[PDB]
Amino acid sequence: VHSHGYKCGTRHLFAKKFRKHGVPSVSTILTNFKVGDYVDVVADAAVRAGMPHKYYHGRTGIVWNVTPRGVGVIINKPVRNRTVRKRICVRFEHVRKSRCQEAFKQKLKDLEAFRAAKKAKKVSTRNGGFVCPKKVEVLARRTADYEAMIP
Amino acid sequence: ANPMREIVVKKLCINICVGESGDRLTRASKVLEQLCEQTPVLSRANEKIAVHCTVRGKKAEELLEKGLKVKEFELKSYNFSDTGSFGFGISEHIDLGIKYDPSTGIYGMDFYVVLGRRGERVAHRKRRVSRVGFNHRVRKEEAMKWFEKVHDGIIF
Amino acid sequence: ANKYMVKRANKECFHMRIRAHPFHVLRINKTGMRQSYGKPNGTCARVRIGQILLSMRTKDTYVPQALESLRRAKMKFPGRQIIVISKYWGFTNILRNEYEELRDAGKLQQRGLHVKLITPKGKI
Amino acid sequence: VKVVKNKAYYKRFQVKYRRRREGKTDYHARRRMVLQDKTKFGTPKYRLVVRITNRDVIAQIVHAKVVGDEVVMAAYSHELPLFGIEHGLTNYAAAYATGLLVARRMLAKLGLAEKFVGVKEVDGSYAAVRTKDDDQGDDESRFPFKAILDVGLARTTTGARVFGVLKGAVDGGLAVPHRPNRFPGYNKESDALNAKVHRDRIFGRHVADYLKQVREEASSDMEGMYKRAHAAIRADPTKR
RNA sequence: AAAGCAAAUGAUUAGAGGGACCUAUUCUCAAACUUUAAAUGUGCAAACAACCCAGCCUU
RNA sequence: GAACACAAGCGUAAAUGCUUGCUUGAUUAACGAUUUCCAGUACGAAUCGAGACUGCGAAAGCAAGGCCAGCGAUCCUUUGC
RNA sequence: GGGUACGACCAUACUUGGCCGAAUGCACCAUAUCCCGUCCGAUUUGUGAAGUUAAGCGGCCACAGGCCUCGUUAGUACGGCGAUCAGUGAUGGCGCUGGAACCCGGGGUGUUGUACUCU
Ligand SMILES: [K+]
Ligand SMILES: [Mg+2]
Ligand SMILES: [Mg+2]
Ligand code: NA
Repeated sequence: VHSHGYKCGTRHLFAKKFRKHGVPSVSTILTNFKVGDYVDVVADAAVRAGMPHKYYHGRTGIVWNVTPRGVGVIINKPVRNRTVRKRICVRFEHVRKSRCQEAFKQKLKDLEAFRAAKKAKKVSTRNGGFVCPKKVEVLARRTADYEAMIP
Repeated sequence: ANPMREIVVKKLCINICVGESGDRLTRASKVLEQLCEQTPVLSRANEKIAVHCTVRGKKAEELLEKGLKVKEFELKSYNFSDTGSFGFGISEHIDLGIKYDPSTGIYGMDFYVVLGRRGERVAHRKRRVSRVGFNHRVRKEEAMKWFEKVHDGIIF
Repeated sequence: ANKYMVKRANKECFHMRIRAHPFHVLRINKTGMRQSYGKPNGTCARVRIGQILLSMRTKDTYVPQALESLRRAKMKFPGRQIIVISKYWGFTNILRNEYEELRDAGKLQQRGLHVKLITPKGKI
Repeated sequence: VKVVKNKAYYKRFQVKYRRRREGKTDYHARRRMVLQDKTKFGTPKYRLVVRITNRDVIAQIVHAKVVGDEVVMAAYSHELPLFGIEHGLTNYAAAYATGLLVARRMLAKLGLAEKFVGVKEVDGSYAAVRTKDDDQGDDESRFPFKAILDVGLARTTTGARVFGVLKGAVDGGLAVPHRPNRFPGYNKESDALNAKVHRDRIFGRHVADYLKQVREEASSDMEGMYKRAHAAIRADPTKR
C-alpha cells in the first residue's frame, strides 16, 4: 500500500540485456508508420522520452495518429467486467511493426495465385501401411542402470 | 635497417614543483620563460602548486645538451624506463650558466625526454586512430643504445 | 570424530572435511504479538536429500576405525543419515582402479589434494 | 600485479560498432542526419558527403536506406585535369571546382539543367538559398534540389576546404542551407563577410603569392585558368 | 522453479606453484546476486461496415 | 569497476560524464488529445501536439526546467490583462 | 582477383603473438606567407610531394583465450492435473502429461548494398 509510483515493478522489466546495451540504430529510425497498422509496444529503456507505462509493455494494438516524432496506438484493457479501449502517445523508438497478420496475408496471396494458375498434395502419416524392420531390439531394464543412479 | 626507423627526440618537458603560490611561483614562471623562450603554464592540484612547459624541436635538443653538460654526460641505468623514455633533474639554475640576479634566487628543475620513431601520429590522430605495433615500439635497450651513440656515458 | 581417531589410531592417518557451512540465520521474537519480527539468535546449515555432510579419507588398514568414528559423530546430528564407501580415490573425481593406470601414464596434473586430467587441447 | 584481460574480461566485453572501431563514422551525428518527420511517409532526404584525403577531394550525394546507403552522384578532384586544372587538386580552388562539378552533373541527370543555373559571375557574397522551411516570400516558382552538408569527423573551422565544396555546390544550383559564419573572409567581430577576401581564395590568390615568394627564395596566371575551368565544367559536365 | 559461483556483485574453506602478494584450482552459499532459463501463463490475428486488381475524382 | 544535488532502481563512453563558449525554452502557448490513481471523478506528476517570439549550432537538429518523490477545494482577501 | 568513399546487420567481425603484400589507392612524411588554434603546427588548420612500405591497412597462421553452432549431460532437475495414494512426520513415488541449465565433446572464425575504379 506504500510507494505505488509510475515505475514500481520495473527493475527487470526495463533492464536492457546482456551484451546488448546502446541506443536505437538506423534501421529503427527509418521505419515507416501509417494509420491502420498493427504494432507492438515494447520499451527501450535507453530513451527516457515517450516511454509508455509498464502495463502496455508487450501489448499489441492499432495506430490511429501519426505525429512528427510519435505514434498513437489503441490498446484494449479489461477493467472490472468490461474492456476499455485506451489511447497512448509514445515515441517511435518504443514501437515495432507487428507480424501478427503475415500468415493471413500469405494465405490470401496463395489463394489468388492458385486461382491465377488454375485460370491460365500431402502424405498422411495417420493412415497405416507395411513396415519392414530388418532388425528388432529388446528393452529389458538391465540391473546395470539400477546401479548407475548412485551419485 | 629501414631509413624510417631512426630514433628521434619527440619532446622535452621541464617541471618545477615549488609547492607554493605567490611570488615564488611568479619568479619561477619568469625563470622558465628565459630558459626556453616560450610561455609556460601553471599546474594545480585550486592551490597552484607548480609550473611546467613542454619543448619540442631544435631548442629541445639545445636545452637537452646544456642539461647533460651539467649532469657530466653520465646517467644511471635505472633512470631509463621500459616505455623508451628517461629523465633526470638539476638542482641549480645558476650552474646552467644563466646569470644570477639576487632577487629570483636559486631554483631546480626536472627534465624528461620522450623518444620515438616517425609513426606515432597514428595513435594520436583524430580520424582512424589505431595502435602503433610491437616492432615499431621503442624498447629500453634501444633507448640506452641511442644515448650511448650520442652524448655517450652510462653506469649500471 | 577427532577424539576417537586419536585414541584408536594415529593423528597422521586420516583427513576429515566438513562439507556444510552455517550460512542461515535464525531469529527470536523474545506487548504480545505486536511488531513481532525477531532479532538474530544463531546460525544453522540447510541440507537436502543426498547431500554429503562429512568426508574421511584414510588408508585401507584403518577403515574399521573410520566407520566407528563416523557412527559416533552421526549420533550428534538430527534426522537420518547413512555411511557409504566412495567409489572414487580420495577426494578426487577418478575411479579407484583407474587412478593407478592414469598416474603411471603421467597424464594427471597434480594439485594439492585434487587431481586434474591432462587435456590434449592447448599450447604445446 | 592484478592481471586485467583475463577470461572474465573477454566474456563480459561488448564490442562497439564496426565503423566506430575503425574510427570512420560518428553515429551520434549520423542518427540526427537521417532522422525525418514520420508525417513524411518515407519521402527521400539527401545528404552532401564531403571527404578530403591527402591527395583527393570527394563529393557525393547520398540517400540513406535500410539495406545500405545509395549514392546518386559522385565527383572527384582527379577528374579536374580533364577540364584544365593539373596542379593543386587539394587546395581551396580545387574544393570549389569539384563542388561545381557534382552540382552540375546532378542537375544534368535530373533534367533540371537550363534552370537554377546559379550564379554565372563568381563572387564571395552570401546567398540565403530558398527552401521549403524558409523561402524568400515566393511559393509559386519551382523549388530547387535540396541536400544537407555532411562533414563527418572533420573539425569545422573558419575557412576550411569542406566549406569550400559547399560554396561550389550552392553556386552550381543546389540548395544546401548554410550561413556565412565559416567562410574564409568572415570576421566575427563585425559579423560581416569580406567578399573580396573570399573571392581571392576561390581563384587561388593565396597559392600564387606563396609560389611567387618561393621563387624569390630560390633566387639568391592561376586566376585565368581557373575561370576557363569554371566555364568548361558549366559547359560539358558529363565528359570523361 | 531449476541451475551457477571452474562468469560480474557479495559471502566463504583448504591446499599447490612462483609472511604478504600473484597465477590456476578447490569446500560451501544468496528475498533485497546473476550469464542461462522452464511448466502453468499472458497480448494480437485468422474476411463482407473486409480484402485484391483495373479505370478515374478531389485536396 | 567513476560521475550524474539527495534514498534506491534503470540508463549512458568521439556520452546522459568533465571542461569551456554563448545564452534565458524555467516565457507565451487560441479551454487540442492522452497516461498513471481511478468511480474510468478531482488534485499531484508525466507523454504526444498546433501557433508566437527566441537560444545554440555550418547544418540536420535539440530546448517550452533539473526524468521518474518534493505538494492543496468552496467562501473570502489580494495582484495582472 | 584487389582499392577507395558512404553504409546495413553489429565479435563466425573481438584480444595476443608471428609471416607475407603486384597495380590503382590509402597512409606515414615536408613546411608555416596566407585562413585558423594551441605553453608547444604534438592534436587541429593552410600549402605540396624530396622519400618510405618501417608502422597504419589487407591476407594467412597459432591443438591460443573469447565468440557462434550441433550433440552430451538427460527424459535428469523442475512442473500442471488425480487419488478414502505411501509415510508418525520430513517427504516420495505412481497415473495422464510439459520439459531445462552449467561442465564436456565435434565443427566454424564475417555476410553483403550503392558509386568510382587496376588486371
Ligand atoms: K513551438
Ligand atoms: Mg559534431
Ligand atoms: Mg519533478
Ligand atoms: Na527483462
